[PDB]
Amino acid sequence: MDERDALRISREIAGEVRKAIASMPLRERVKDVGMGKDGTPTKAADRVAEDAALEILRKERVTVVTEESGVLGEGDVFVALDPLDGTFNATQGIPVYSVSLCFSYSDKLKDAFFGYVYNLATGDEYYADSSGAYRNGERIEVSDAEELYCNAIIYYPDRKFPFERMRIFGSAATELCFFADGSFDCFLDIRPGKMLRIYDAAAGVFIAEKAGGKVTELDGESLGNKKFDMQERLNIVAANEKLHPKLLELIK
Amino acid sequence: MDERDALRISREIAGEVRKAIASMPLRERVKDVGMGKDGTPTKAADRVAEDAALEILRKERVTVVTEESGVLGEGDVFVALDPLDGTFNATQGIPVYSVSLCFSYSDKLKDAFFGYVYNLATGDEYYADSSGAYRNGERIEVSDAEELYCNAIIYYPDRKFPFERMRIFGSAATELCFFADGSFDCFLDIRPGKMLRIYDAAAGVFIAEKAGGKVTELDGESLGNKKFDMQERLNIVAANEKLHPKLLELIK
Ligand SMILES: N[C@@H](CCC(=O)O)C(=O)O
Ligand SMILES: N[C@@H](CCC(=O)O)C(=O)O
Ligand SMILES: N[C@@H](CCC(=O)O)C(=O)O
Ligand SMILES: N[C@@H](CCC(=O)O)C(=O)O
Ligand SMILES: [Mg+2]
Ligand SMILES: [Mg+2]
Ligand SMILES: [Mg+2]
Ligand SMILES: [Mg+2]
Repeated sequence: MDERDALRISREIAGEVRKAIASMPLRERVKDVGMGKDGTPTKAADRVAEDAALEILRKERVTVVTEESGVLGEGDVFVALDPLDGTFNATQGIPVYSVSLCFSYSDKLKDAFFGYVYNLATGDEYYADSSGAYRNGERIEVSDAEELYCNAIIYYPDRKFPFERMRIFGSAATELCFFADGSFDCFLDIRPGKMLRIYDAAAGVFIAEKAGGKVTELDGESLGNKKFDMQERLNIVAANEKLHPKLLELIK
Repeated sequence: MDERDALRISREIAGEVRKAIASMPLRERVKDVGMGKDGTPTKAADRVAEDAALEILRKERVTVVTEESGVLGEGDVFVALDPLDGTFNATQGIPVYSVSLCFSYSDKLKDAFFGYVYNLATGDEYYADSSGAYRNGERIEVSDAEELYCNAIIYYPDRKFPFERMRIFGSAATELCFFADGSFDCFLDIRPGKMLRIYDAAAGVFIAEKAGGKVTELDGESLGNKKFDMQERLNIVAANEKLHPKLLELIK
């Protein structure tokens, strides 16, 4: 498989998932229909998303690692799938929720060759391949903010901070893209519990780096060795090269 | 003027403001074109919104209190107008920004008879009148959550909190409506600076109360005497009547 296949596949998936969710009323979306392999409830909105995405992905030779159904398939190409990221928003009809896909040539993030995040409520399309990073067909890049007085997405603020704005939109995959396109100056998930799973962050990290951002773990460590498995967990500190080390200091 | 006139007027305004913003590219939206009477800069997105709104409102016998141009007109009916609430989101193409209108028979919020918040990115319509509170024509009401382990919109978290979720979307008028329709269990603006202006909150507070929520200042004082002027500022604690006192305690 190559980055063209992955774009094609991701778009087909985006199409079907969007259709499926859009036809499900909010009262159905919000129903708890099962337990996911990740250890959190699967809502009806999650199940329909994942079913639609897997219908397409299983026709391919990949190992899929996805939130509700866990690990599936046997291909040498690994795909990290969040069939619905921002499920709470989707259940409330709040326009920030996405399907997220990251394709890698091994079970480690350093081998990612394609990343794709699609806002299911608005139609906004983010992806990145070897040619750069895109939002709705147009090249994007991270902001050049250097001061701590910047616009931050942060999970979660638990002390006074120097930021100009703090926002928390409820979909990490999309919010990483809000960072990737310059909307926000940084994305921080510093929750001590280390809550992000590989399928939450992977596409967002790949897109953000291709947009020029520096994206690391809590302590500046590379994310390259994060595994595409259900056990993997992440903290993220992401910002342009100038701002990144300042934030690392700040959150010490 | 009555509540039906206000619905009509608000819808006409929503239509034109939506048109005006939609046709304006993000690179133009974000331009700083002037200073607002509020004391914050006026973005070109703000200006085109306010102009479209005032074109319609001036044709009415009202006193308008609006962010960019301040206090206008002479009528006995006061209208608090945020022509564009969530301007930052609108400049980045993040789908949470709104026009907000609150109509009152005096210059105090206790005399409000109509409130209206319209998401310019999605077309979502919130309003409340004597018949109740609505979202896209459907009656809404606040959530029945009783525990501090709830879903919270809070500006800004600065300590450890017991919430299940914390979100900050960047449009106070809309976020009060997220509270009003039950999507979130509470809305909290407890920023010590007391930042919210009357046009940010008025419509949201009226809609939230009509939806059954309890909405007060920091200390539980009624918001009834808040003035429709440029000097007015607000903190807000809003939740159902069961949860509300617990939150008052939590931040005490
Ligand atoms: N909304 C599109 C997503 C991909 C695209 O065509 O840009 C679809 O129907 O698949
Ligand atoms: N129309 C978009 C999403 C829905 C919308 O337009 O709001 C799409 O085809 O994906
Ligand atoms: N007020 C909405 C339309 C609602 C309606 O008239 O049914 C708009 O013009 O943006
Ligand atoms: N502002 C457009 C958004 C388009 C859409 O989300 O369908 C509306 O009237 O709804
Ligand atoms: Mg789950
Ligand atoms: Mg999910
Ligand atoms: Mg201003
Ligand atoms: Mg404004």
